[PDB]
Amino acid sequence: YKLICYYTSWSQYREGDGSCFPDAIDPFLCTHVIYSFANISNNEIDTWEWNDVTLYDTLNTLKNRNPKLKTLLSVGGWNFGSQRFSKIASKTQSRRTFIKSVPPFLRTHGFDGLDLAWLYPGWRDKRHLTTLVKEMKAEFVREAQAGTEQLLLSAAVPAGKIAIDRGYDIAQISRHLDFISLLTYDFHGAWRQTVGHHSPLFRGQEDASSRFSNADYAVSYMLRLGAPANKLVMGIPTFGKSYTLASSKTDVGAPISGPGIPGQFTKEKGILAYYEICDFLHGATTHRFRDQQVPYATKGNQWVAYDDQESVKNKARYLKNRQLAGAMVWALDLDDFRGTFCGQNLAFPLTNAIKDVLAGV
Ligand SMILES: *[C@@H]1O[C@H](CO)[C@@H](O)[C@H](O)[C@H]1NC(C)=O
Repeated sequence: YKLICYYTSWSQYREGDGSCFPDAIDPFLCTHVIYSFANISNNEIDTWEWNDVTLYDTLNTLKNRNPKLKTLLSVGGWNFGSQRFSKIASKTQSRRTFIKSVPPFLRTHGFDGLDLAWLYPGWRDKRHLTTLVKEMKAEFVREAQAGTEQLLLSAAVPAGKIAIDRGYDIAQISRHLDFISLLTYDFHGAWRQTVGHHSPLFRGQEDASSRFSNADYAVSYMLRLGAPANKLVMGIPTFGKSYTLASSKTDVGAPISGPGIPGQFTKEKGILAYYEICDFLHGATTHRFRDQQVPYATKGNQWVAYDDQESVKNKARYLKNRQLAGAMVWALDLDDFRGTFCGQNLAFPLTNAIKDVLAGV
């Protein structure tokens, strides 16, 4: 099994216990650690944070302890406009400039591969993503001639049917990618005007236009489009999503006024880290969606959809039953990486829960 774990470069800026540098990572936890995100400047891959060169080195020194650990660098992400990637991918010259820049930058910085995180291609971009993936792979195949183990190529793909169909030729790109991380944790958000879970495994039995808004629908869909099970990796979040309730109602369909209040450490409305959620659960009311197989909690006017040890184990069992390639975690810095917040004295409780299932059976 693969256990693909993202680390985000902006987590370093969080206050006090929220600050996470790559030497916080247990080297034997994940099989692959992906640093998010690189820029594209001068149509070449490049650093984003001022100190990225140092943080790359800190990450890549984990391989002193575990020489089998694979690292990748993710290019793109949501602070990179889709329209920027489009411009690069859609022209022969800029695409070649970009492609050629990748392997030397990866080798300089000690990475084993590239993750493409174009978030997200429009309908005019589908064919250009295909070309990008094929040509990038062929550049990696050429570069392996020089004697170092071929660089890996992955991509992060959204899990909504509409986004998939719009932007991705799954049958084609799956040929050239080493794995696809399916982002099975964005099925609900505050644009909905009601509470709801963003990472359910299955449909809620109560309401149903969108039988597509769940992990199982998306996994099935990808396999049906021709993504091989042995290249497909299912996304599992360590964060939760928060909402401000508009009324005293908390159950299916409860109305909301907006996203939840920022977390003390992550400081972004509508999201909480797992460590923040463990604190949140003191004084909260806990509920599980029985059919969706995920939990939610509420206190005051706040309502949080999240994943816990049980729900992530349940997802790991699912993907193993489907003979997928493994799990992807978004993100290490959003798990209880200190291990001091969730009553367990155990660093990375969610990631470790997953790992233990995958290793078993
Ligand atoms: C990313 O690259 C673009 C294009 O050169 C540049 O305008 C921008 O400043 C870069 N962002 C960062 C954070 O380096």
